[PDB]
Amino acid sequence: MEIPVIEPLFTKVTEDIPGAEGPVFDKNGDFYIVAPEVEVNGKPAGEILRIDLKTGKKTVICKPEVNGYGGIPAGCQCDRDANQLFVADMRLGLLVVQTDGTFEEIAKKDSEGRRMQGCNDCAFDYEGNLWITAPAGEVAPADYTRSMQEKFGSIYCFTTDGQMIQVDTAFQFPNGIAVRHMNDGRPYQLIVAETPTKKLWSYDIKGPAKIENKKVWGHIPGTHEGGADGMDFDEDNNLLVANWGSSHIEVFGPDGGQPKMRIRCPFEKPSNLHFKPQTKTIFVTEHENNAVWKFEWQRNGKKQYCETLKFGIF
Ligand SMILES: [Ca+2]
Ligand SMILES: [Ca+2]
Repeated sequence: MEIPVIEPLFTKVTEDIPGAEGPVFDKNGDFYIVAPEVEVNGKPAGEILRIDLKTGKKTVICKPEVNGYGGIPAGCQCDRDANQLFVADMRLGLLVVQTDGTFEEIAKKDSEGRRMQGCNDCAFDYEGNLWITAPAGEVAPADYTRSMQEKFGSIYCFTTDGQMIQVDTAFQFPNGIAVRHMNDGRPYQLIVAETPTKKLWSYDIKGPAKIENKKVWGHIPGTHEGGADGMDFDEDNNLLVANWGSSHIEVFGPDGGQPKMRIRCPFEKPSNLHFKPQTKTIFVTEHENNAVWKFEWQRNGKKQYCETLKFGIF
């Protein structure tokens, strides 16, 4: 159109990853994907994989389980001060995963003593606070439920001082999440996808675990089943959003509203995305083929927290 559509070349990266999700680079430039929807005997047995970008070969580094309850690991962020992954898990809540495949479960309960909810995606701000979507109901051992039909999905902030703070509730499947920063580095806006309602929500970030000014920020095209899944900013603060079921990734300008551009994908179900540091390359997971691809965007990605320096000067 208007809405203008681009059709970049998609190159295959790897295949056969059930529910392929949470693409992420670590501080060494290794690449990881999660496979939330792997099952064994009809029960969750989701996986965290390292992908060799040269070969497409997959290695399962972690198949998390707590007390026999398998995980549904669905979204990732790399830490800054240690080379470890924070992983949102729909059964287990928030995990911290090492490169050696060992892991720890961070919260059974929130800061107010409520049972933790299962999580789907997360985003670090540059202050090191981790903003997390929680579209599942209570974590294992509670029977699994998810908010695709009913409004019981929540949002958390896991803070630098170790608090797991519930910051909003009553979403119908909160999904992707991203933080906008001022040019100086200050976090100031949180964006949250609400998948089936075809909305992106915004908040003003007033401080760690302090959000206000909830607003319907963006509108996701289409009336397909699905909607916005994963998201990330480019270096100009355009927000790229996988629109699962639509065959497109939407591109929002800084001010939201309607997409300014769409990216046609050669598949119906883009799920999540991530830039390779220092490049224009976006890795995309998708659920039509349960596979991972890459394509070239117009500019580099916005730096993730793990690309910033604790002891930087400028
Ligand atoms: Ca997701
Ligand atoms: Ca991402």
